Amino acid sequence: SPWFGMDIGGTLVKLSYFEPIDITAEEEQEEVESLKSIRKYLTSNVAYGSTGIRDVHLELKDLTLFGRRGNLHFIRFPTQDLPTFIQMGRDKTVLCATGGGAYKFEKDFRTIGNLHLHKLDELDCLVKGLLYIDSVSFNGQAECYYFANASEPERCQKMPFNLDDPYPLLVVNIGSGVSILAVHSKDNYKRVTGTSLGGGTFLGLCSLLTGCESFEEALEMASKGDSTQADKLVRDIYGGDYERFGLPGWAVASSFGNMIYKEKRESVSKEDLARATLVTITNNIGSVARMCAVNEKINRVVFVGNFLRVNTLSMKLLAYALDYWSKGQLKALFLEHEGYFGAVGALLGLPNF
Amino acid sequence: SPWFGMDIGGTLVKLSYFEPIDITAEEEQEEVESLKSIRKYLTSNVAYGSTGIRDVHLELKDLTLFGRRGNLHFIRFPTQDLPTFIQMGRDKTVLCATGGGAYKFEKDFRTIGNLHLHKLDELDCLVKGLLYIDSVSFNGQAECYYFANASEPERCQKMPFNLDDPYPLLVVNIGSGVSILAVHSKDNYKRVTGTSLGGGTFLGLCSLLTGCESFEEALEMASKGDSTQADKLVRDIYGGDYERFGLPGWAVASSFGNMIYKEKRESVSKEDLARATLVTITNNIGSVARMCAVNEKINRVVFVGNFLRVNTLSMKLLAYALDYWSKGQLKALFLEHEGYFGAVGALLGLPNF
Ligand SMILES: Nc1ncnc2c1ncn2[C@@H]1O[C@H](COP(=O)(O)OP(=O)(O)NP(=O)(O)O)[C@@H](O)[C@H]1O
Ligand SMILES: Nc1ncnc2c1ncn2[C@@H]1O[C@H](COP(=O)(O)OP(=O)(O)NP(=O)(O)O)[C@@H](O)[C@H]1O
Ligand SMILES: CC(C)c1ccc(NC(=O)N2C=CN(c3ccc(C#N)nn3)CC2)cc1
Ligand SMILES: CC(C)c1ccc(NC(=O)N2C=CN(c3ccc(C#N)nn3)CC2)cc1
Ligand SMILES: [Cl-]
Ligand SMILES: [Cl-]
Ligand SMILES: [Mg+2]
Ligand SMILES: [Mg+2]
Repeated sequence: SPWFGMDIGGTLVKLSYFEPIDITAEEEQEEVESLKSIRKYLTSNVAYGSTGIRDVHLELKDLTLFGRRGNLHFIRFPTQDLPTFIQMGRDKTVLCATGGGAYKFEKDFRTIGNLHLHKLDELDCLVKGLLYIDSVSFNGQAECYYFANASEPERCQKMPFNLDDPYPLLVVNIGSGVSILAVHSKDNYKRVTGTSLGGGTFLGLCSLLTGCESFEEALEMASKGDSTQADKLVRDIYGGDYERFGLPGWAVASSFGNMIYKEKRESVSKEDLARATLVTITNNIGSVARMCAVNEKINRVVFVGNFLRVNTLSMKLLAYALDYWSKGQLKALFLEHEGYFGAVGALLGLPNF
Repeated sequence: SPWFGMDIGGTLVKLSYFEPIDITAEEEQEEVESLKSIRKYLTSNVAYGSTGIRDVHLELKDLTLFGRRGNLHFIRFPTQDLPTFIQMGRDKTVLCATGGGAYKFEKDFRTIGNLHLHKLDELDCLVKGLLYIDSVSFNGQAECYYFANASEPERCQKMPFNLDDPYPLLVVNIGSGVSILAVHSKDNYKRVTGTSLGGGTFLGLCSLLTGCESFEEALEMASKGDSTQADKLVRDIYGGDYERFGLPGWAVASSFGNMIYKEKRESVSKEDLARATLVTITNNIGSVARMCAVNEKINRVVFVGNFLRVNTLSMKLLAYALDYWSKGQLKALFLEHEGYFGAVGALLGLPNF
């Protein structure tokens, strides 16, 4: 049976697949053609149907797992298209699955005869997956990185970051919504809180406000926008800084607060609204992460989940905001395999079955 | 000179006016007609021009202030119309002013000749005003109230609440944005944090999403809406509860998260979107207030500012959410003179000048 781990989220399904590369002569002859065809289909294509994507740049090559050498592949598709994936699965296997859809779609996976579904917790898998990928490294490079001198744009640059002793750690999982975890040891972690203002809020509001049809298009619009056209800033209320409580004139006082004026609503652009949505969501996540960090006494905050994939705007905004508002006490950290840790952690549960 | 205190906010100007009622015979003869006409205009009208409103139901009658008996009046109008107010002021006085507009519009107030402007801090005035109004009571009734048994709708009802020893206290000021204060004594308080997701976000987003033309109309739309048409709930992701971390199926997992689907965007109503906006803003304020309370070790959280005026939906939502998510550890408290404490606190600064 092929070695998959699957994280079925509210929005995206994430799949980790281990391709063995030490297949012996006897093994190659003694494998059933369906097993052969699966491996071939997955490794010879980078688009699967109309919505599956293999993130080739994330592949972990020559990894030793369960005593075999192979390549770890990372694949994603919309949860909306899971029926299609399951239908392909019934054409002519132990599936470790996590995320909410491991429960919601349990009965659907069992339409695949003789398939054994083992459900694993969405956040145990996250923790296990994150610690594992960082421990094996990203093909010899750091899995973890930050933005050095994030306060200064002429200096701000991605730099690797070492997590050899990775405790304690605040993990901020930005999916559809947000889960915040305090990780004290490999076996000791709790969900501190969460927020419902997450990746799905950005995409949903953006679609309502601008008609964008994709996450990527929403980000493209936002990169061309000016969020201060929609937001009311401290200087719009004070005429400058609010010096007494150290609030700079440029801080947002009211997100979308300038949209209470009909004349401003009529002159704001879709790009402006896309950017204000991104900035509003991103700043609220950073602020919540900051309050949790201070309360949990944790100064390393790592952001994961697919809201940040191909999203340097939000990453730089988080790097700069966390550092500025914490007066340099907290560090914003990021991971190359952003959205896949649950899928990896599920795959790692395989020996338990 | 008449006794005013003024809080010029990003959205609303709030004005407290003390009408003396012990005017003696000699005093009545020795008052200039302009002073007479001001007092008459203010006490014989409840609408001032097209946008000024006197909140008659909030009046404090037979109050002793600065050694005189009088009535304390509460008046509001949009900051957008302050030029009109200032123009009336130049037709044929010491003004204690707070809020951001005391700085932004300082030079405008000085176009009123021989007028002395004394700027006071937006949050010192809040604290002083709140403690004062509660101490003199609301014409003998409690200024402070909560919703008893807010978890149970057949039981949930407004009940008075005593603040005779009002420390410590978490004050959540929901204006355009949100300021959160930890009040340890009459003289010892700090701004813990704030959020830019406040009253202006509700009104701005609502106007963009539904075309509503007033705060009151936005609330009317929201009262008829179903926020779960726009929001993705825990049960939409899991198929029910997320039992492992105590998240009920009905909790919002992603605000507006169902709006990523074109078919749902096409079937959602304006009322649904108004309600989802209110619920999104209100829950985020409550969650932030909860994290600050836990971090500051304060279990009484009082919500003020005009986002909650004529807004029982948000109040009940805050009462229920704070109690549910804090497992009953925190109490949501409300004050009858919600938006006026800064204006009162400014008026109380009068002897200092
Ligand atoms: N191709 C894409 N399609 C949709 N959303 C995308 C895409 N790329 C990035 N995103 C963003 O990533 C978010 C989903 O991140 P992800 O970590 O996969 O969440 P999830 O696991 O599906 N949801 P959850 O059930 O809350 O854990 C979306 O809300 C978008 O903001
Ligand atoms: N008649 C109204 N007009 C406008 N907004 C109203 C009205 N009634 C209630 N509101 C709400 O009350 C909010 C303003 O509350 P308020 O406490 O007066 O803020 P502010 O002092 O003007 N702003 P700030 O500079 O941040 O302190 C608005 O954002 C609306 O959500
Ligand atoms: C006084 C009133 C006009 C007002 C109300 C609200 C604000 N606004 C704030 O008070 N904010 C505080 C913290 N902010 C962030 C942003 C990112 C991160 C991270 N990471 N942390 N905090 C948001 C803005 C100002 C004036
Ligand atoms: C697991 C994933 C699908 C997910 C992500 C986010 C959520 N959502 C939450 O985790 N929330 C936590 C606290 N909530 C509130 C609300 C009001 C108050 C007050 N007062 N406090 N907290 C918001 C929702 C669920 C699943
Ligand atoms: Cl199982
Ligand atoms: Cl002054
Ligand atoms: Mg997820
Ligand atoms: Mg105010």
